[PDB]
Amino acid sequence: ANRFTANIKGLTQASRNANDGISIAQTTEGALNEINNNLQRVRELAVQS
Amino acid sequence: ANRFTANIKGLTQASRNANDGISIAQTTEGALNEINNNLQRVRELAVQS
Repeated sequence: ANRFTANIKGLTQASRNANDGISIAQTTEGALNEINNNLQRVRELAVQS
Repeated sequence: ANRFTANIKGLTQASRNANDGISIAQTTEGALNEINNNLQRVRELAVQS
C-alpha cells in the first residue's frame, strides 16, 4: 500500500506537469502564427516591388 | 495551406502588375497612332512639293 501511495502521488503530479508542457507549446504556437502572418504580408510587398 | 495562400496573394498582385503593363502599352500605342498619322501628312506635303 505504501508503494502504491507513492506511485499515485507521482503520477498525479506528473499529470499537471504535462499540462504545463501543453501550455508552453500553446503559447509558442500563438506567437509563431503572427510571425507567419507578418512574413506573408512581407511576401506580398516583395511581389509588389 | 500556407504555400497555397502565399501563391494566391502573389498571383493576385501579379494580376495587378499585368493590368499595369497593358495600360502602359496601350498608352504608348495611342500616342503612336497620332505620330504615325502626322508622318503620313508630312509625306503628303512633300509629295505635293
